[PDB]
Amino acid sequence: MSRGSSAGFDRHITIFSPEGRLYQVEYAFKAINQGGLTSVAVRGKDCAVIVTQKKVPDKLLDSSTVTHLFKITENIGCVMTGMTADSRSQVQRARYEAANWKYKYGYEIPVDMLCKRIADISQVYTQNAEMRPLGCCMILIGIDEEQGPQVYKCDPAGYYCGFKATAAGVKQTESTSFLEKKVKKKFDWTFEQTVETAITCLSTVLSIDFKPSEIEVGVVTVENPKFRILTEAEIDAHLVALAER
Amino acid sequence: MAERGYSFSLTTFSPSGKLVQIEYALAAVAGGAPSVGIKAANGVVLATEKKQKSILYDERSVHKVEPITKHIGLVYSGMGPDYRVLVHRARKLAQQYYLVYQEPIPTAQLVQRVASVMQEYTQSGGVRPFGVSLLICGWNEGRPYLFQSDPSGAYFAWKATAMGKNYVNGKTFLEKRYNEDLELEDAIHTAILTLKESFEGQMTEDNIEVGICNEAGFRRLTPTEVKDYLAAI
Amino acid sequence: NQYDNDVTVWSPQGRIHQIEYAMEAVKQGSATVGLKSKTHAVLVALKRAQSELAAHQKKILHVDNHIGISIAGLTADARLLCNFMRQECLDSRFVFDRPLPVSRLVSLIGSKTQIPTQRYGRRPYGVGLLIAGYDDMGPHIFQTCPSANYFDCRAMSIGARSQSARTYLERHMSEFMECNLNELVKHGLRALRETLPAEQDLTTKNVSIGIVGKDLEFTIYDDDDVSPFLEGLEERPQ
Amino acid sequence: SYDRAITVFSPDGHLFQVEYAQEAVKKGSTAVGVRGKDIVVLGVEKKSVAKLQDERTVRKICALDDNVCMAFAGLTADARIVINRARVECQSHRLTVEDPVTVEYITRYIASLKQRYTQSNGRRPFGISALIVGFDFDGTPRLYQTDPSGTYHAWKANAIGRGAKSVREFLEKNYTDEAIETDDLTIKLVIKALLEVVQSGGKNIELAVMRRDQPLKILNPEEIEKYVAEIEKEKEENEKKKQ
Amino acid sequence: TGYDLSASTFSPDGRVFQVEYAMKAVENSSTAIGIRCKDGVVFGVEKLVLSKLYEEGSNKRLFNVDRHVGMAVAGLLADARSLADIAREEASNFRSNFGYNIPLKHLADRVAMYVHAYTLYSAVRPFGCSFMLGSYSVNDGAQLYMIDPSGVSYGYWGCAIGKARQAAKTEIEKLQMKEMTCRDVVKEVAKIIYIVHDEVKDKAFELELSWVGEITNGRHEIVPKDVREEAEKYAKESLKE
Amino acid sequence: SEYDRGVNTFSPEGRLFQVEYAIEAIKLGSTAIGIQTSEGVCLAVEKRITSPLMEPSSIEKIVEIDAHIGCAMSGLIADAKTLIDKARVETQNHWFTYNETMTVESVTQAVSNLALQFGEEDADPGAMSRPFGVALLFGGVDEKGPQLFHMDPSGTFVQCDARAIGSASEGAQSSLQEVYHKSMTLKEAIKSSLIILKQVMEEKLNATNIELATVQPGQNFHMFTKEELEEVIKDI
Amino acid sequence: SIMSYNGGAVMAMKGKNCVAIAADRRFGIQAQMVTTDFQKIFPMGDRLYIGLAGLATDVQTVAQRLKFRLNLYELKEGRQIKPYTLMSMVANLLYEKRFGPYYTEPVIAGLDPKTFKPFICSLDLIGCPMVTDDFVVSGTCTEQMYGMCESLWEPNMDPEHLFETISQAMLNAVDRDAVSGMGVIVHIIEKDKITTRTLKARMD
Amino acid sequence: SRRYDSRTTIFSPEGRLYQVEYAMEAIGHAGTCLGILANDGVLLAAERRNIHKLLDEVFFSEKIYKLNEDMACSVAGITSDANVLTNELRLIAQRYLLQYQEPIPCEQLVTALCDIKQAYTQFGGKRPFGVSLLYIGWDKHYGFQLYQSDPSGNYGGWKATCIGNNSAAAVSMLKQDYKEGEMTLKSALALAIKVLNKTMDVSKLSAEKVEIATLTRENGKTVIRVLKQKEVEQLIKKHEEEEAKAEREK
Repeated sequence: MSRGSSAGFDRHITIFSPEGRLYQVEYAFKAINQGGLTSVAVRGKDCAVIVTQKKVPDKLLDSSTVTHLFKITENIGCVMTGMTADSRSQVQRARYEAANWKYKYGYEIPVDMLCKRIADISQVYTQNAEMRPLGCCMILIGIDEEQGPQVYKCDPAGYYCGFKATAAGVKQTESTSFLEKKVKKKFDWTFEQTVETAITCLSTVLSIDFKPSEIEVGVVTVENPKFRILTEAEIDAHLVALAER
Repeated sequence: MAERGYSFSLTTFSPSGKLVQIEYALAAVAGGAPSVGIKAANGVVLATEKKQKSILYDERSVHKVEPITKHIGLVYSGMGPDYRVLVHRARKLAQQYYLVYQEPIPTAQLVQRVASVMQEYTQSGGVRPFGVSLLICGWNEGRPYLFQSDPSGAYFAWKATAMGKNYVNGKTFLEKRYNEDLELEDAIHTAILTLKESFEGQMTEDNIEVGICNEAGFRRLTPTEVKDYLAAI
Repeated sequence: NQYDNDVTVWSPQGRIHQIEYAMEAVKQGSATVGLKSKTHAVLVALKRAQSELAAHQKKILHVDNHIGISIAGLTADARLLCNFMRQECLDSRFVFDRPLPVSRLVSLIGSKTQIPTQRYGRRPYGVGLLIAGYDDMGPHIFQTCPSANYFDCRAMSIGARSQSARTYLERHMSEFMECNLNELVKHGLRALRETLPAEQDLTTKNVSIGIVGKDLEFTIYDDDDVSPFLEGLEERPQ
Repeated sequence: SYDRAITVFSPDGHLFQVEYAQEAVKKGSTAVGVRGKDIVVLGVEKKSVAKLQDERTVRKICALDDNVCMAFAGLTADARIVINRARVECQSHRLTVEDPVTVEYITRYIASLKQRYTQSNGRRPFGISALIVGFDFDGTPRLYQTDPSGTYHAWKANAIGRGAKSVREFLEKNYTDEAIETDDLTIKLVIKALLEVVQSGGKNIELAVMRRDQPLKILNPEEIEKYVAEIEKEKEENEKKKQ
Repeated sequence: TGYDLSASTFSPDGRVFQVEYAMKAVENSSTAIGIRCKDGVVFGVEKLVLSKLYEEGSNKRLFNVDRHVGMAVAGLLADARSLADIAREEASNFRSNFGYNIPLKHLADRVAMYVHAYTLYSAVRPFGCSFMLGSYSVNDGAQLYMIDPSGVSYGYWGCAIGKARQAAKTEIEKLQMKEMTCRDVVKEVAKIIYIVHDEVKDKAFELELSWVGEITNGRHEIVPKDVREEAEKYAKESLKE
Repeated sequence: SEYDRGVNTFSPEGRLFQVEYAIEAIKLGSTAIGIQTSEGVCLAVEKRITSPLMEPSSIEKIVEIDAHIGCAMSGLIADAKTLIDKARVETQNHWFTYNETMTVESVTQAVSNLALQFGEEDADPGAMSRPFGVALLFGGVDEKGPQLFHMDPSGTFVQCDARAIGSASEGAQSSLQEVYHKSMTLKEAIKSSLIILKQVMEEKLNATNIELATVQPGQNFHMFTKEELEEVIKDI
Repeated sequence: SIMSYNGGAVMAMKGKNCVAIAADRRFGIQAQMVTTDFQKIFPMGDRLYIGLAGLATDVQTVAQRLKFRLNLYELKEGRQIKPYTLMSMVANLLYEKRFGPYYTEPVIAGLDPKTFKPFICSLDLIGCPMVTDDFVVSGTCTEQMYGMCESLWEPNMDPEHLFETISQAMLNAVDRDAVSGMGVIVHIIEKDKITTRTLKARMD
Repeated sequence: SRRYDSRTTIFSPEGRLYQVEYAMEAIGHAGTCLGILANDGVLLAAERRNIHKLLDEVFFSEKIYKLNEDMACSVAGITSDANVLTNELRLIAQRYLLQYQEPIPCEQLVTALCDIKQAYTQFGGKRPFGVSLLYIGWDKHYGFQLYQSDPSGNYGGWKATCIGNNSAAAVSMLKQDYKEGEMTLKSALALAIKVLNKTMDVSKLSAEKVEIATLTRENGKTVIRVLKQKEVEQLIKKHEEEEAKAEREK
């Protein structure tokens, strides 16, 4: 029951430690930060924005294939943080779950339902000892007819929740503090204000001035519920608007 | 890729005759958020604390108090995803009972089935026991019920009980304050006071979740009603 | 250490020790030599006897009319592999009414032997084969390993003390191609004799010869059919 | 779905699980079986007498069919499982062959079952040894003994369980063609063999008797005490012949 | 201690060491490179000749996954052959189901998911090989993808896998491949392979070259003998000064 | 200590640990001798009785696989029971399918194909968890004349002119090397086998301490009776 | 055709505070009588009864399986079953064999425990329940039973009038059926007692 | 996979099954269950280990479970394993009734549950059930019976036995005080009360800490009933009166 106590194989498989913890899940949480990237999601009154940093170390790498933004359905987009192959497997699972939900129930899956399904699968990974949990974090973005923009994040522990703003990656603590400060000083957030808030959060937690090719922005709005990825021209316009002021 | 699991039990007896995995699951439960259940004369109140680590969370998106049927409600202490799994299984079991008998499941039968599932996970191969204790309330045959199911698969019928952090102090407080013939509103007041006994910080209508069960059925209390009760306290 | 007991455990050096142990199992067997000319493929195997009153163990097996193999390593694994190859050849002749190409059979063997090296609780096949075949592409000599890797060889030797045989084959590979059947068999016999100590000599008891060619089905010469091939072999040059 | 190899070879060529099953047999109560000309006698020691226990429920001697009966030493529950399987096999053989089983056939079935449990994935060997007695169709008395490893042999007299070595030595020193001339002599020999390791003088002895074309008969404590008194009388006769 | 024995176990730092050990096994293999140009993809493999008794073309590390898709591998050759079989099955199933040739990105994603499926359990072992996929079509152009043992798949303009991939990457970076054609890219690949090979460490090697593009009409095939000899002569004369 | 490794792990020397341990287990069995002559095959095994209350006639270390094949076993006899049953079933299946008798080599091969069929993972329920602990001496007469075969849990099987298995297989084999010759008769083979058994056995050789069986061209498998054994042991 | 193999007739009637269940006693194969005391009404509780008409083997099988499930339910729940719950259980049991149907049409009569409200219902062979307020009939002579019951039934009958009505209906209905009869047994279920009577009937 | 296996169904070097012994230790840590067989009936007397002022009143009984119309059982050990085993016992009894249309004899039911226990102790790789059971019942063959089963799968018939906490002292008391063939249900109840009083030495005897159930035959029917609080209070009062009389007379 003491802090840091270990017994048997509690460090190697997902069984309880004397304190009642699961160390493998925490190790998967550290595997999330092993990727080295950071992503920020912010919810507006009529929009929702995900911004993640795009690192292409070498020119031999085709930049159009290094994407951490994925679309699950026409109206749902996601940003993945952590291990790349785990993130791609989870994206494929989410796409399958959404397609199956539409086939079986006759209407598009809500963002909360998809996050709940992914969290259930990751919980199953956390309870059975024969398989590794996924070292990836998923943030979902979409528009609900009744409630509006939705920001949902699920973790390897099986936990999921909705957010006004959230972050994931190496600098998620600093980004969450910055977003706490921004949200506490509550004021009307249009689409432009939400995009600038996310971009400036990423820039200030990374302490680097951004170029349009160094980040990746995806948005959903009430007017256009389809998930889309901003091109370099639109990101450049947003960056210029940020830099002038 | 291989879809086979481990076929040997991960919970085994110790030289002293104890299943230490169950005790560690109980420790995980005891490290969870406080939960209180009080059986009144005309109903049951389930109360718990839900304080997010940040204001960025959406308080209205995830519910710790969940309905199983129109007359049965749930609340937990411990690990949230395990609670979600058990809620799904409890709802499925209740729906199967209704499909078979065409009458709503009694609270005791649902408690027995959920405890059977928890025992299955405590004995089967390649899995760990659930890290949650459940507080199950219900109204059957014009009578209220309150049950607690632990990670080992054992269940108890309670007049009033507490789970999670400072649950011994909460139990002593309930012993001091609980009495029979209690009305539902007084039970809600006592549950909120029990939560306040260990609550750290300021308790608002969003920091706590309250669910009530009576003859009309089980329902979650809206934040406005919780605010009214807090102002009345 | 802790990395040498399971086939599914990588080592910090990027190696799997169980596969290397199975390769050692192959190296424990008696030496056999395979070599080919433009028209024939020949397997010569050095048979071993457990005792003076025991018959020498079979080393060359029939697979099909155009394919034969020589084994080195675990004999039960060799029999399992030979049965699998025989079934594959029979299926090929049943479905397409043509002999199965040797390279495709060797690919099937490699695919079959790779699976146990990646699953928990399985073990690598502890046998190495020299495959002699003839098809539309001509004669072929193939070597398989417990690592599930296979090689297309002009000549090859596997088993105990096969390095000297490999050196002799390296020396005479330039003339292996234009030799006739008798010359090729004598070259193989000399290579096999290179694996033997000085006090030991090739005789009709411990020599097995397998030959396949353009107009010749796969045939095994064991005891008295070996003497014509043994006749003419000069004394050991020392 | 459990497929672990439990019984495996040791570096010295030993199956440790089988040896431990034999050790578990060595801790069981002593069971004695002696073959006679017209009778077969099975005697089992009671480790303790509780005075509060229904003796009918803890009998170590049971009948597998109308002609075959067995005793055991070791784990009682494993013995119960083995006995049930042997009874089912006896009924199946009476069905398909239309003839009652022989002692050797059911002994072979039991031994094969034990050997199967010594060489199958995910299970441990049985921890019992059995003394199978009976009469064949021609009327020949039979006595067989199985062990956890799955090997069986025919015997004239044998003892399993704890203290089996000393009882077997006593049987070797005492089993003669003139010691089994009459049924009472065989019964007294079995009781004397059991008395070499047990206390209370016959009070801790469960004795059974099977005769040619007769059902298995269990001696009541009165008959056992009468036989023990007769054995004491013969001891006094040896005393008087000494002096 | 003991955190590096299973692919289903995380290390305290948050690492899966079995996958890293498989990648180490890949790093011990010879170098294979692939360069994407404006009209196709060219593969070049430094195939080490371990024994002079082996036939020419033995242990080939270039595969035809489909009519339009080529594969260059590095690492364990049996694992690479199994992955080539998996890719062939995926392409055949795609053609059977949807009635047309599989896009290279989709095939790379499927094979990468299959590879990633072996990095999660203790019952299996991660693949000890990494490989490149190249293809060309009129509608899609030239595409080049690489898959590592962890299951990560990226598109590349020029990729190198094996013992000497950093030096090979440095050599490739000096090439303006976005405007070059397969005819010049073949010679450049041959020159890079001859540059990065270690004569002192390795006795000898064969130069295995293949390409897919407009010059091959969208088919992956071994570079013809004439072009291969010209490229080898150019590489040897470039090594000399 | 015995569960550190699986049943199918190689040693650094290229040997499966369990197979080597079974080979070691063989050396604890009683000695068995088979001699093949042009007139037939003779098998002789030490019964190794432990107690006089035991009935030696219940020990069956020589069995009849078929009318023309006999088997002598050493090691763990309970393990040899299933192999013997498989051999008998194979011979009967071959007779059913082809209306002819099996050759001794084919029977030995069929039995040896079961030796390595053990393992934990990828195994049906009821599969073998370990190798067998028996060495089998197969002696029979087929169209190729009398033949003697030896099988061990490694799955290897060879033809033998004269071989010994069991605890005293080293000393007996050296004795077999001297006495045996190609022109040996069946009576000479039986006498030499009994002489070597008497030399290697702790107890004195008699009609109940040993088993002896012969297979000859034109005669079925024949196990010697007590009077025949008494006649043979009369003068050695 | 299969239902008429063995004959039989079961009837249930509702009183003011009581229920009545009646059945014929003949057991026969086609046109041959075997016994005259076949049991078709089975107690499912203190004040709960089920009557089964149809194949005699299916009658016995359904009664035994229902007793199995009811004993398990009462051991687990720790209470007596309600007649509506028993009807649902029988419907589930019959629908489990939807493609292999039992050839029985159960009739359930009883008083609700703790309320003693009369309950009657009938089900088809695959488990479709039909809860009525006056009477339910089942067997080979359903038309005659329907005529008799529709003519004679009255609301709020006392147990004596209910007994007379159900007895006359069953007697006159089985007097007009070839494969039904050989006696009639009537159970009257009250709150405080149960009366079982065998009627003086024709034996031809 | 092999590294994490506990090998719960393997022998020890001394021929012992460690998991079974540890489950028996778990039994020894449980609450006392007592069973006494009389001439006119058989009773169970369990100690209520689930005591708290905030606990609700039990539905039927905390530790005594009805198995069929003629049998009842009491459990000591892990509670949820006991629930599983009691459900299985009820299933077995109902299956026998379905097959034969007669109530199952008690020993057959005990044998079936013990076969399940032995199957768990022999193969499967699962931990054994940590429950010991006491069985009481009546059948047409042997009348009133009392059985006890172990987690190992071993069972046996008894005239008086105890399981759980301080079971050895209770066994000694029953050995000293039980009279074979002379016991009535009243004397059996008095003996049960005195044994529970002496064994539960740490806590003074009260009707809220013990549960008593009796099994009698009433005109061809088996009656399994649980004694009410007033009845147990009267039993305890009679025991205390007898103890005070003995103290005065000594």
